[PDB]
Amino acid sequence: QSDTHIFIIMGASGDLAKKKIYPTIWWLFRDGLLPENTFIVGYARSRLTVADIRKQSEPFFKATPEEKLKLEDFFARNSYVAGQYDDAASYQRLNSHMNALHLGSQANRLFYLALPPTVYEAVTKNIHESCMSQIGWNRIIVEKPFGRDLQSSDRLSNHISSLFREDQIYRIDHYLGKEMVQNLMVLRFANRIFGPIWNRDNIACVILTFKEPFGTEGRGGYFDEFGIIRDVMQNHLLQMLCLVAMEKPASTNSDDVRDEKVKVLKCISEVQANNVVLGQYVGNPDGEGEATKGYLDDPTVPRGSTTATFAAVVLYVENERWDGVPFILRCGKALNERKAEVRLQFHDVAGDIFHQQCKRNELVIRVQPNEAVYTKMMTKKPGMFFNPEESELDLTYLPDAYERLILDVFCGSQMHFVRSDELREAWRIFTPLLHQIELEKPKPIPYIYGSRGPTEADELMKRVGFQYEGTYKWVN
Amino acid sequence: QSDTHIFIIMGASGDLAKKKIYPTIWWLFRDGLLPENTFIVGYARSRLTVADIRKQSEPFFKATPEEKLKLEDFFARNSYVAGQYDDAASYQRLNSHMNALHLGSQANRLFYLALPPTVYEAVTKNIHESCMSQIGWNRIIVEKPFGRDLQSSDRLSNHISSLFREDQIYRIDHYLGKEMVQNLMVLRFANRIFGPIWNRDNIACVILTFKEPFGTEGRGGYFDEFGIIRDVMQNHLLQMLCLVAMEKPASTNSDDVRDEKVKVLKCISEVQANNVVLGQYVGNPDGEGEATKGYLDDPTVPRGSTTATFAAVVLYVENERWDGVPFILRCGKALNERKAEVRLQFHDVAGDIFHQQCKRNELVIRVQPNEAVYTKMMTKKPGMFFNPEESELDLTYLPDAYERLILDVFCGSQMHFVRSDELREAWRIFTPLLHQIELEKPKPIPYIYGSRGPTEADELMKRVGFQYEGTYKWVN
Amino acid sequence: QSDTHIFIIMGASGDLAKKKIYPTIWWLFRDGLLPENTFIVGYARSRLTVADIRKQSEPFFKATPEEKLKLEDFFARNSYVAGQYDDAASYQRLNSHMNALHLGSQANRLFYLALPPTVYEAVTKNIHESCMSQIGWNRIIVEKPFGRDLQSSDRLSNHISSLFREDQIYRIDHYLGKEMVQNLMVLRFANRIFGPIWNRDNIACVILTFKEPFGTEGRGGYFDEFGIIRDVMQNHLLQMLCLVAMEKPASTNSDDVRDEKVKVLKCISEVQANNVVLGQYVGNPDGEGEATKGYLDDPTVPRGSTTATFAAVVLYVENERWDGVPFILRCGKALNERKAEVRLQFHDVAGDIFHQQCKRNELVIRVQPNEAVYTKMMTKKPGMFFNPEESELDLTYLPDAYERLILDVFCGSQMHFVRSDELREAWRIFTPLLHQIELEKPKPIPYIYGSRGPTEADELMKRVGFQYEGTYKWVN
Amino acid sequence: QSDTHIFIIMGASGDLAKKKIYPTIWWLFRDGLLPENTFIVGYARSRLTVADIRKQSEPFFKATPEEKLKLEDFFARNSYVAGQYDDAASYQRLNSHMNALHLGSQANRLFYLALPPTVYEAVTKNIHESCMSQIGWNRIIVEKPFGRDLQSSDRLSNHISSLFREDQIYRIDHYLGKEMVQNLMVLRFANRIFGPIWNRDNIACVILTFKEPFGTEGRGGYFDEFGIIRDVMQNHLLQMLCLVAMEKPASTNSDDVRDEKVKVLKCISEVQANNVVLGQYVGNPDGEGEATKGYLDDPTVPRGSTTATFAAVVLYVENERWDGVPFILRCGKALNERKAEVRLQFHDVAGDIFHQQCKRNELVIRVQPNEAVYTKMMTKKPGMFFNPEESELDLTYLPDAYERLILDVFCGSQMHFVRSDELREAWRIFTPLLHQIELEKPKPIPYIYGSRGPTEADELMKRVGFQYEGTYKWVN
Ligand SMILES: NC(=O)c1ccc[n+]([C@@H]2O[C@H](COP(=O)([O-])OP(=O)(O)OC[C@H]3O[C@@H](n4cnc5c(N)ncnc54)[C@H](OP(=O)(O)O)[C@@H]3O)[C@@H](O)[C@H]2O)c1
Ligand SMILES: NC(=O)c1ccc[n+]([C@@H]2O[C@H](COP(=O)([O-])OP(=O)(O)OC[C@H]3O[C@@H](n4cnc5c(N)ncnc54)[C@H](OP(=O)(O)O)[C@@H]3O)[C@@H](O)[C@H]2O)c1
Ligand SMILES: NC(=O)c1ccc[n+]([C@@H]2O[C@H](COP(=O)([O-])OP(=O)(O)OC[C@H]3O[C@@H](n4cnc5c(N)ncnc54)[C@H](OP(=O)(O)O)[C@@H]3O)[C@@H](O)[C@H]2O)c1
Repeated sequence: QSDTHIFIIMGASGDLAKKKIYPTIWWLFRDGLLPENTFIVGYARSRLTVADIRKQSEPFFKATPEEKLKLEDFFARNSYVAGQYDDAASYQRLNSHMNALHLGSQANRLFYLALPPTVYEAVTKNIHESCMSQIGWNRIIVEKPFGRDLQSSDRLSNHISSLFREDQIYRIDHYLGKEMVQNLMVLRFANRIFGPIWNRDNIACVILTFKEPFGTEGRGGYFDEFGIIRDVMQNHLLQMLCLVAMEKPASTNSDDVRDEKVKVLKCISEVQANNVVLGQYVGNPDGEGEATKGYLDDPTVPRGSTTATFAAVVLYVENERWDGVPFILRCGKALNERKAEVRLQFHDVAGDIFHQQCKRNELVIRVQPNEAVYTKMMTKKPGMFFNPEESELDLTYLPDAYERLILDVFCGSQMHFVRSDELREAWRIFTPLLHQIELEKPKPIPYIYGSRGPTEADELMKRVGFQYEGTYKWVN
Repeated sequence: QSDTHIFIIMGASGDLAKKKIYPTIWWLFRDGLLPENTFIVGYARSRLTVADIRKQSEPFFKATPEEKLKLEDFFARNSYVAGQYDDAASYQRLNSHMNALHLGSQANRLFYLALPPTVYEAVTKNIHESCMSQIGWNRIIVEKPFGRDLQSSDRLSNHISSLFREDQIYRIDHYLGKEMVQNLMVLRFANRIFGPIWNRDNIACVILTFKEPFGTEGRGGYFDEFGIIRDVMQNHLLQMLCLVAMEKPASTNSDDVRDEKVKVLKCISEVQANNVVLGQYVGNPDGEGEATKGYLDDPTVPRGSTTATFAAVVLYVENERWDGVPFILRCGKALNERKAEVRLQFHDVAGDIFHQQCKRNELVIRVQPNEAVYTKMMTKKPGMFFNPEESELDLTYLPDAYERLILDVFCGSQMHFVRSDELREAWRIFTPLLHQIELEKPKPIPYIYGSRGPTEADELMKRVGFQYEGTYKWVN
Repeated sequence: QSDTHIFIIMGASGDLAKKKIYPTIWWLFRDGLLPENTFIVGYARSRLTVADIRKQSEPFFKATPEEKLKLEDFFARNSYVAGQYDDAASYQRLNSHMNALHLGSQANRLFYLALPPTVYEAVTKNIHESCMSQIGWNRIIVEKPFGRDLQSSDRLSNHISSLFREDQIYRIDHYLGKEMVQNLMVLRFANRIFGPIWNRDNIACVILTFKEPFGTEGRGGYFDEFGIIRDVMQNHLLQMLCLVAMEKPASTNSDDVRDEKVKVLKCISEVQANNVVLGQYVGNPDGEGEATKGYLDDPTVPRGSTTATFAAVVLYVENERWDGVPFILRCGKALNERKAEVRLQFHDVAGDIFHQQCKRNELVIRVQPNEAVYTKMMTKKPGMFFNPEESELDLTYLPDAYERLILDVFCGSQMHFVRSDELREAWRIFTPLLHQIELEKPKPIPYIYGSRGPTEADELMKRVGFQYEGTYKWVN
Repeated sequence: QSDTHIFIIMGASGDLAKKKIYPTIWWLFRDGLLPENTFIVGYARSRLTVADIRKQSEPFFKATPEEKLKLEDFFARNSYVAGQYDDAASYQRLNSHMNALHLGSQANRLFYLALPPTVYEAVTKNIHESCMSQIGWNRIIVEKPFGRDLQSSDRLSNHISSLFREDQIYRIDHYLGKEMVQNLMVLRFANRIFGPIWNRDNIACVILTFKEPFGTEGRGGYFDEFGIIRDVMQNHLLQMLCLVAMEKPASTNSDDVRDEKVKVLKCISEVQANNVVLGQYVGNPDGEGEATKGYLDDPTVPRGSTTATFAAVVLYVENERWDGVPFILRCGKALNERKAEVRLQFHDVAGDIFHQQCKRNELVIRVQPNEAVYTKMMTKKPGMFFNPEESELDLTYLPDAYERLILDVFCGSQMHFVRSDELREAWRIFTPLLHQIELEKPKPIPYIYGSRGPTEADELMKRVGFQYEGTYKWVN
């Protein structure tokens, strides 16, 4: 026997709904991954119909002629309820319509909050007042931003926690669903070869990279209020750091894994400005098309903006495993490439017998693009003398990340979602730096659209212990 | 200023000379790797000329039309001296002819002894008596067999050492010149990633393999007096064990490396018969051609022979690094493939959190064929659940071994040559077992030409701690 | 400015109150360790006065003539309220009397529950209804037993947690306040010398001992319903195991330490009967006085009792640090001595060069009696030959445990108190074994009053890997 | 059956003979430690008799009335032969007298060379010409100095090795016979607790100390030609370093142990002057008696002498175990105390949770005086808060060193004697510094008789990584 589920999309008229949520639920229904009795209920202020949602989402549905019957079966279970986000009568009508569905009283209710955070308090409070199922479970999906600093995020989290349990709150982060990011735990904890070296005695530095080759591309005003740190560092690179640095969990249960992640975060001190390099991209006169416009060339960006589109920060995990190992978090927009990557550079071999010709070993876990795991190491040069040369061992070798995250919410797996204590630790790490940046308005270092970013970032990486050589040559 | 060298080939009328030594010296001269003033002097009882040696060796010379001028310049420096191996007048004529060469008194003398060991004592004694240079160095190349047990090898080694210093004796082993075998030291000692796990705390077992797909192929009588242990185990697999197990040398000087090798050998106890599996191949009735003949089907093999063409022995290195780790030496003829390989199987990960789905990590160093280094490890299965699957990191990417060994003798590098103490340790490890085999004449386990050998070998490997799974699937 | 405190002793007419709680609070007041404004309020059904409590407790007060003025100042702040444990009017009178005290509305209320657990639900529920301070904090001290199995303890813990937060509940364990037990964390985590060896690669087995030289001594009927496992193993030895085995906490905050303890407990599987040895002491005919009576010789013990007065169980911590290391928990009554002790026996040295003369190293942390830390190790025998002999490095060198525990409740430090999740993990480890014991009624192995207990316990320790030698000689 | 032995003392008229060698052989004969058939033969230019040797040595014999019969039995086996050290007739008479003894042709001959090194070449050459036994073994005991630099020591060693095998040469060092020095190997290699931490990952620095509280005390002229480095550092502290730093030998055979020692020495680079602090003691005006005279106050010391009576040098063992760990060698005369000591200071604990209150662990092996092994570590302060305090684990608990060294020469054990390669490595480490000192004549830093020496030595120790605290309080 299988229970019925109601997927309540609140804010279904928004861009996020039609472009990502409705197509994702459609793909999950197409492959039979959803529970059989799944009803999708929209909820927004705009007066639309299921026909309107179909019309605005089918270009993103990737709907091919073959499964048109399944398409019209999908919107058969779809429905819409118009109402306001702070009007109790609208929530009463929403609850009645959910109860008007087949087996709507014992159904599991999954609320996806595709709304700006400005209405999150009211939406969550009203959902807890009137739209909570008395038999099935009730889980809410919350989207970023989760506040802008420690205080505002703490306010929002305390409000949501005052109504919902931690097992009901799913703060969705699309990177925690990516294949390499989830493979990190198997790589670290299923293998003997990576166990004894994964510590400060063998690792010189850890580099976590998130590069984008495109700038703000028109919507620079929305980016201006947050900046690169809040946008990327505070969530993506910090989750990456937690996965890289965490102790082995007692089990693969979500609670144990998130316990280990928050335990790592609690061992990190607040970031100091001397360990931070900020940059803001400028236009490329030799660039072609969109690369010629700088961050300030966007009309929506306020004039004189000091918002950083690039950041390189050094964190330290002050515990037994990691003491003294710099964790370099590097992210930026309008850079030379797209790349999300974990790099461990190992210490020199103690007692070198090859006359300083050896290079530091490196383990690279490239999350994207073209997922790869390779370790740069030394091998004998084919020849006559005893000279090592750099080589590498390369790892050789379905629903996407968002689909699997939604499936996880369906199955109640919370390992790939940000816990409240994890969020608060993340905000406390970066809040003094964010306040200093907002207060002093330091001028970011300009860098040209399509470059690697400020050179001061490379200087900072070199200063904290990373050594780039440039002698490693690789051919596919 | 460069010194002149005399390459004295004694036994130049033999098969080894014409088929390997003369072509190798030819190839070294062709590429200008030899010293400019190098004279090759043959010496044997048969009355031949340089024309005869050219005629019998040119099919093996791989002489192409282009370098015929260099060919005739090569035999210009060639010469021959007929004489007996125990006649002092013949050695006087050899010395006079060497002195009759240009700068023949201050030349470096390199004596390759391409003779059966039965005359080694007389040849070395006479060389030391009359043909030793008073200005340049004198180095002798000695070929296997180096005795048949501890006592005979000790006799021969004591006689040679009574006349020559260790820096003058080059016991040539063609496997110590192979690329992967020499890459073992760089792989172990130039890389941080292989350092902390290369010990008993992480390695469950070490497997050293030497397989040949062909049998004795006609000359079974010569093999009958030695057997597979003396043929392969006592030198090839034992050198492989020394390279795998040795501590890091103080430097890359030959003396330090061979010191580490003999230090490893001294920590090995004598082999017991319960850790030995012996086999002798039989014919394959479904085989095609030469595979249908068994070891005893060779007319040159004495009837009722119990000579083993296969052996699997377990050794233990009783020291701090390796205590309790079984070293499985596996070699055999007429097997299913050609392969020389080093396999390290690592222990299970302690505190498994993946519900016993993990497989033991393995590091494989395949010396031949198709040199490869790969490590079998666990990675997340592309899917939805948290299941690891077996994968592997693969290493991705000139004069041959004999040429480089001869070049090493020219440059005086002795690290790829068996030292006397190393030879004596090797013989003391295996001599009780060899005496037991010769005394009791145990019947070897038959196995069909072209198979993997006796099943008792797999039982022994499983008993000492190796676990084969068969679930690892690999595709190129 | 310092807040006022009310120490509410409920069940003040009981033996525990007059013999331990009132004297402990008296000694804390004598040395000025309590807050200056501290009022002690008794509460029980028996109609007594402060004079009666003084009369029944002064023999235990250790009151010397010098501080009689402080004695009569102490009972000046003392008061008593008679009432029933489930009568709301009595709790109203208690609350009014607390409010009738000076600054009784903003005072911090500390409820020591010196009552049998049968009334704990009613007492806690009524305290939460009516006697909870609205300004100061409210903390309750709960005494053992904390249930009798997983189910009943879970019932009681869920009821208490339904009214009080974890930061308000103090489950008091007098052993967590002992000096060596608290020194375990400093010894493990403040010292480099004990860090790298505190793992499965170096430790062969861990022995946790709790021996008493006296039997049930008259009150055998009370012991009969619980047994040695519930009495000692489930709390004392398990807390000792958690301290020995835990990972390093993120900090010395109580929450981090108890998180590490519960993380250790979660990695322990349920005990199997084959890893359990049970004993029940019999009388000693050669004993003198009380040693001649067996466990069943007590008239209060039901006839045919199979209650175990001795237990030796082996636990395993299935995690990365401890996998395969047996944890031997050994406790018993009427044994040959009093002793609480932690013993780590280390593995043999790998690659022994002293011809098997070496003994396993041992680290001993004796909690009581005569607190000591010593490590048994090998030293050269004073003589001529190269023979090691066993020696040892000995560690060389205030309010008692209950006083410091009560002070901890005053300061709000919860590190030495059992958390709810820790309690439920402890109960789930032992509950199947306890149910099997109460169901099958296995006959315990008799052992004579004053001996070391059953020999089967020594057999079990030897079987799981501990090796006793008896060659270690020590003189003071 | 036991062989006869001849103890030939050459230079028997010297102070060393009568004061140390004759009494030591007397004590060995008194306790029956020598072989039963042992004959002591003196040899010197001065014309003395056995009565004269008895008269000049009995005050040092410690001869008590009880064993006067054994005394006169001892000189019954004593004899003397007068002769010159370069006259062949004298050695012929010595050989004839040895043959004139009972079983003097098959006796084992033990030559103690109690002569200044100026005659060593002649004495050894003549002994090898005429006084070598043809049946028994022949071993020579050689005393320091073993040259003054690399070249002179190499000359002397090449001369002695040209006549004697390494198994015949016993370069006696009285410190290698001391109890703690020999206990170093058992402490390091018989114990698990000292194994995994004995490396660069755990040890911050190694301090080797040799302090004397007395100056040159009259014979300053003899000290002037050598200095403190040659006197103490080049042998005592370097042997101590080898024992501390060496890898585990394959066995306790002398050859394996000395192989490990020379392997350590080969990994040490030549000392640089910036890692050297030199001092020369001056008189103490507040001193009493001999402490008031400085090094230059000795009339036998040449005026303007720059000879160092104190030295503190830092060495580095560039290998896998020790890379980057400073080895501080500290020795000096006229200091505040007598002390020979090995101190290992360990690194800070990684991830400190005790708010920087922890001190570095230390392992101290005091060779003399009052042999002790103790480890300074952190323990909980008896009190209320979580503060560690420094404490220590103390180790708690026959022929002397020279007697056991002579016995070792009798039994042929060479582990406590300097091998030739070890001597040459020791000289090559210090020779550039010694030549620089002799060439530039740097002025040593004055320090007062009875102090700890120059403060620059403490500055150097602090600079290379040792941290002295002064907060460690110890009471017996
Ligand atoms: N390619 C190979 O066959 C090969 C491979 C690996 C190792 N080896 C080793 O290298 C050595 C060279 O042997 P080989 O292959 O050259 O065999 P071989 O051809 O029989 O010996 C070479 C020459 O030695 C002389 N000779 C043969 N038997 C003799 C005897 N009883 N007394 C004195 N002289 C004798 C002969 O020259 P004269 O008649 O002119 O005197 C013969 O031409 C062997 O010990 C073998 O174990 C050989
Ligand atoms: N020293 C110790 O004995 C000791 C040691 C360790 C742990 N503990 C634990 O601490 C708790 C305190 O027990 P205790 O030693 O004080 O025993 P107790 O003296 O029998 O109990 C204390 C008081 O509780 C009241 N009481 C007793 N039985 C009751 C019942 N059935 N219903 C309601 N009230 C009852 C009585 O006061 P009124 O008659 O005035 O109501 C009695 O004076 C126990 O649960 C025990 O397990 C005690
Ligand atoms: N106790 C110590 O003094 C002591 C301590 C440690 C090491 N050592 C070392 O042990 C060796 C023994 O020296 P020692 O203390 O015995 O000094 P020593 O008494 O001067 O020398 C011993 C004997 O050697 C002979 N001799 C002295 N100078 C000579 C010369 N220039 N040429 C030939 N023969 C000479 C003398 O005997 P004849 O006059 O009869 O020939 C003298 O009695 C020394 O090299 C010293 O470095 C000595």
